Amino acid sequence: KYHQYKINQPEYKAANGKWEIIEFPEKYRQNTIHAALLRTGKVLMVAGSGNNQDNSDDKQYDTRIWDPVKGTIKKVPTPSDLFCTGHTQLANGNLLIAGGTKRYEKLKGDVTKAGGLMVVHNENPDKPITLPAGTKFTGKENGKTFVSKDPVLVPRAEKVRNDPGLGRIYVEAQKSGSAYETGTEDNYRVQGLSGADARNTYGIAQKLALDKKDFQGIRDAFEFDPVAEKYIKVDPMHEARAYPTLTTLGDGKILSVSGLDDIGQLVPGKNEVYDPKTKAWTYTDKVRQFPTYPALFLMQNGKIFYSGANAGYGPDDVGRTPGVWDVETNKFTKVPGMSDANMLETANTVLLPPAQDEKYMVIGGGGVGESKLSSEKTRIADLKADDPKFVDGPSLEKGTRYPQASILPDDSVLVSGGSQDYRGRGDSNILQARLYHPDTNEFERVADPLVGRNYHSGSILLPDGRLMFFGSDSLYADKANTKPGKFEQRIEIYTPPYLYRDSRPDLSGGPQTIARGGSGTFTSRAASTVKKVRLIRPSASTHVTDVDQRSIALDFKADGDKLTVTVPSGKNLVQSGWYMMFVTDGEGTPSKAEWVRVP
Repeated sequence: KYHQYKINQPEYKAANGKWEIIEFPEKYRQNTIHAALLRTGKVLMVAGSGNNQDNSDDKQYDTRIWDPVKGTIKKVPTPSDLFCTGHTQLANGNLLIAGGTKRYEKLKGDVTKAGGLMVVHNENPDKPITLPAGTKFTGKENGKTFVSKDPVLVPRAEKVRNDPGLGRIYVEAQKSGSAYETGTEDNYRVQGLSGADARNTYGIAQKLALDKKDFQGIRDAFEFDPVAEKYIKVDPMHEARAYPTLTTLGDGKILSVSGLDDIGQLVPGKNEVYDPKTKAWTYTDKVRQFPTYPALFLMQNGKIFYSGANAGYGPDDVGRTPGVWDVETNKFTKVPGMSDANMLETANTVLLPPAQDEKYMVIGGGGVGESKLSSEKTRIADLKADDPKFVDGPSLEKGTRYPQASILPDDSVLVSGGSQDYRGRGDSNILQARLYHPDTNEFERVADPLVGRNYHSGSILLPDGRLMFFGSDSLYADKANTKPGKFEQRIEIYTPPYLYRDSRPDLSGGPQTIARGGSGTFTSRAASTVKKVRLIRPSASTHVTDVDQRSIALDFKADGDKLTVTVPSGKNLVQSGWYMMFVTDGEGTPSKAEWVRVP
């Protein structure tokens, strides 16, 4: 009862804010893994199968739409397993959603021994090859050995280069324990072959560890319409992709990158572009491979920035280097200086406010695969500088995988939650929140979250300036890691310190449509007190990845109770679509947002 007094005192809330848990009625609960703020002010919450074996088996796919003002929630018919889909807002205001997974079956084997799927390649066009049970596969980089339990038939190659024959087979370590696990893709030598057979036959596997998966991508794509509140089927991708990044390019087309293919292989750099005018997909001409959910942002010069943050898969030495990517020419240029570059899996990335400055922050992360390593660091790259590089920012207390990170209308970034170890192992959720201040490069500690959030979590800024937090998919239920985890179905709302002060500036006049380079006029009785105007793109958050959120500074003029704002001219900076517009006063206190559409 004391703690509860301390955190509800007016002085405390004025310094630190306040958290609140929201539980929904049982019938509306789900494992929310993606969320996006819609222009209607409601929040799309996507579970798909919810990373739940029974729901996959049953084809039980879930979506909700939540009204944060009224507190009502409804179900939305869901046509595909969207749990590992990619998504971003289109110029038309709909959310493009693409990819996902096929039905996934539990892997059979010994739960104490590292393992998973080996894809055997056969380069011989004349003959298939059968590898009997007990065949040994040893990594060429990692040096570790796994053994097949059943025989595998590997078809002949096809002449067309020869395109290898492929055969998948479960493999497993000889002995129990984490020492025999791997964390990244490797090419595996088949023991016992010599000569043309050894030359022609090899295995490729992703991580072979103790949290064993085999997800396989799908091609299905949809536009989520926020007015109709339905997914509208569009043309499918050419490539099946589980866990792809979708990101907007300078021309308004959406680039889809990476993911796992329809047999669980990493897609080998074959990227493609959705044209919203035709509703059709086209391959890009050149290949560039990334791990899953690469953090990819459109820069002001039309190039793409890869922060290095990603959700895993693929080799430890391809697709792992932060840099600037010219999509049209395919040139990639490293941005050097990242600390703890071995701990970029499961880090967050934010394009800091204001987006004009082209400053990116990478936050936390962990070692490849199921590694115990985790990073306390922030790293910042200023892309306008003469020689752009990462430099360390302020540090968290603890090494943090999966931190949530949302831009606020006062230019702070709320950095919250995460865990010290893989999927919250060892009951390692970090119940801590901080505001990061880009102008001073400083962290300030705020009120602790009430619910732990690790893997499969996120956060969303809302139009009234509060924030919603969702998800968390712990591997174990207990600190001793003996019982299976249960997905976290509670959500939370955080009310920041700026709502526990004096009166917020008033604002009306939306929704409006304002073109790049144009102006609009709004009403605020408190116009003379406005210090900053921010156009903030709504989040679409999943797997510690959000390429949609950004906060653009608007020039403005006050004339009595009328504020006139100007949207900047650059199509790369101000991506077509809908935005929240917030006005903040001299004391750092924001209005509620009005919605603005940029054509």
